[PDB]
Amino acid sequence: SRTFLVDPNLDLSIRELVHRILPVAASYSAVTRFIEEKSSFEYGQVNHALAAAMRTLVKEHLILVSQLEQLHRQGLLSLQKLWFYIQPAMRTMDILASLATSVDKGECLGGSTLSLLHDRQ
Amino acid sequence: LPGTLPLASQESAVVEDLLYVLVGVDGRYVSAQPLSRTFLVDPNLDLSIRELVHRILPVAASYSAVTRFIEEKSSFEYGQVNHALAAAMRTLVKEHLILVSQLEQLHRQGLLSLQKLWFYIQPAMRTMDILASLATSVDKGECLGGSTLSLLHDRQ
Amino acid sequence: ITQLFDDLCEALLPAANRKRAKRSLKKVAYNALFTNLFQLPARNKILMLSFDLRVGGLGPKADRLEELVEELEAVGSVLDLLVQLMDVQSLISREECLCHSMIQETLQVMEAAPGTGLPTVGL
Amino acid sequence: NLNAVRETMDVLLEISRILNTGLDMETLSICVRLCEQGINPEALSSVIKELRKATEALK
Amino acid sequence: ITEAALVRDILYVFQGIDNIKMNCYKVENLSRSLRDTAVRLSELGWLHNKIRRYTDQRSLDRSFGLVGQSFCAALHQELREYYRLLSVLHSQLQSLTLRRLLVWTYDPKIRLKTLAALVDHCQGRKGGELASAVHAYTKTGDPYMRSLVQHILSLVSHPVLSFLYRVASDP
Repeated sequence: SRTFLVDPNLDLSIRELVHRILPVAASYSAVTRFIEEKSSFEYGQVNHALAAAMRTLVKEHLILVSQLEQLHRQGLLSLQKLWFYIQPAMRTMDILASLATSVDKGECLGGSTLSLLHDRQ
Repeated sequence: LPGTLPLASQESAVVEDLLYVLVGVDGRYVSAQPLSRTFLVDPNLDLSIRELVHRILPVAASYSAVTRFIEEKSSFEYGQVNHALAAAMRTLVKEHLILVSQLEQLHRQGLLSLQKLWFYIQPAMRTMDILASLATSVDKGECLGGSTLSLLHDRQ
Repeated sequence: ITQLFDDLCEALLPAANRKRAKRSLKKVAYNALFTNLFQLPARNKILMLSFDLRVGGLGPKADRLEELVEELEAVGSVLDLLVQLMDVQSLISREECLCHSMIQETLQVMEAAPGTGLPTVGL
Repeated sequence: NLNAVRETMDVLLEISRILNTGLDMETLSICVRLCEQGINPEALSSVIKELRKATEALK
Repeated sequence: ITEAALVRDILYVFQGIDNIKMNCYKVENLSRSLRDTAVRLSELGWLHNKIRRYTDQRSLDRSFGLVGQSFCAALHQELREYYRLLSVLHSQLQSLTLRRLLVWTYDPKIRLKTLAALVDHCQGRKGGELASAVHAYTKTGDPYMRSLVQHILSLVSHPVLSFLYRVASDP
C-alpha cells in the first residue's frame, strides 16, 4: 500500500516506465514488514515457519539487486534492459505480497493459516 | 523546392527519398497515388532524372502487389495451400527488406549515386517481377487447393 | 551387428543427399573402427571423475554419480564407454551477452556491401 | 524384462547428460545396443567424433 | 525533428508507453516520408496492448479456471522473448534507422498478429472449451503459424490431460 513520488520536471518517456518497475518495490515493502511482525511468538508455531521460509526468497532477492549494481558499473545496464531483468522478481514478490496481505486480513494462526496455503511457476 | 537546388546535389535528395518508396512507405517528392499502382514525381524536375526514375519504380509497384497478397491470402477460408504459398512468399520479402537496409547504410557515406542505384536492385527487379505475376494470376481465376498447385507447375 | 551400425549411422545424420551420405558415412564408421582393433577396473574411472567434480564445487551432484553406480550393480562395459566421452551476477552477464550477440548478428548484415548476406541475390 | 531394460536405459541418460556428451536419446539407444553386441568402446569414441566432424563441413 | 528522435520514441511505442501518442498511434513538423513509416511501426506497439490487457484483466479474477491459467501463463513465455528483442534494439540506438527497423521487426509483426488474434477468438471460453478454441487455430497450413499455435496447445492441454489421467461435475 506504499505510494511513491517521482518528479515534477522529468521526461514523460521515463515516468510511464518508472511506474512499471515500482510495483516490485511496493510489493516488497509489504513482505519485509510481514516477516518482522508475524515472527512474534503470540502467533503460533505455523505463522513462524511461514515467515522463515518466506525469508529465504528475500535473501535471493537481495542477491539479484547486488548483481545488477556490479553490472551497472560497466554501464551495461540501460533502463530498458532493467525492465526485463527483474521479471522473475515481479512475479514472485507479487505472490508473497498477496499471501502476507490475506493471512493478516482475517486473523489466522495455526490450522487456518495452513488452509490458506492449500487453496492459494 | 528542387528548382532552386543544383543538379549534382539535388540527386542526393531523390536517392534517399526513392530509397523509401521501395519499402511501401510514401515519399517526399516521388509520391504514391490511391488505387497497378500509379506514381507522381514532379512538375519541375530535370528530365535527365525523371526518365530514369520511371526505370526504378517498377520494382515498387511490383512490390505493393505482393505485400497485399500476403496480408489477404493468409485468411483460413483459402485452403491449406494458399497459406504455405503465402508463407514461402514472405521469406523473399524479408530478404528484400535487408537489401534496402544495406543501401541506406551505404548511402550515409555518399557512395550511392543514382546511376549506381539502377544496377544494385537488378536482382530485386527480376524476383519481385516473378512474384507480382503469380500473385496476380492466382487471384484472377479464384484458385484454392490443387488448382493453385497446378499454376506453380506451368509457370534463375 | 551388421544392422546396429546402420541404425547408428542414421541417428548421427542430421535431418534435412540423405541417401548417399549414409553410404559414405558407413565408411567412416568402418575406416575408424578397425584402427583401434589393429593396435584396470571400471568403477575406479568414475571416482577419478567424481573427485574432479567435488573440487570445483557441486558436491551433491558428485554424491549422486556414485549413488547410481551403486544401484546399477544389483553392463560393466557400458559405463566404461561413457567415461571416454555469483548466482545473480552470472544472470546479468548472460542477458547482456545476448544483447551483444543479437545486435551483432544483424548489424553485420544491415551494414555491408549490397547483396552479401542475402541468399536470393546469390542466385 | 522390458520394464527393467527401460529403467536401466533411462538412468544411463542422465550420467551422459551431466558429463556433457552430445548423445541425445536416439543416438544413445543406438550406441547402447551396439555396445551391447560386444564392440570395443575405445573405437566408438572416434567414429562419433568424426561423423560429427564431416557433418560440420556441410554446414 | 531529427530522424534519431523518432527512433527514440518508437522503441517505447513498441510497449504501450507513448511525439508519438495514442485507435492508431497518431503522430504529431516532419516530412511525409517519416510520418508514414512511423504510423505502421507505432501500430505494432498498439497490438502489444491488446495482448497485454487480456493477460492482465484475466490474471485478476480467480474464477477463470485451471486451463485459463496455463493459457494466460503461456502468453508470457511468448512475451519475455518480445522483451528480449526490445533489449537488443535499444543497445544499438546509442546505428539503426527507420528503414532498418522494418527488416528487424518484420517477423515479430506476425507473432504479434496471431497472438493478438488468438485472444479474441477465445474470449468467454473457460475450462476445456478454451482448449478446444485454441485448437481450431491449427487447421491453417501456414508452416510458421501451425508450428506456433501447436505449441500453445501443448501447454493449454496439459491441465486437461491432468484430470483425464486422474466432463461437467455436479457439486
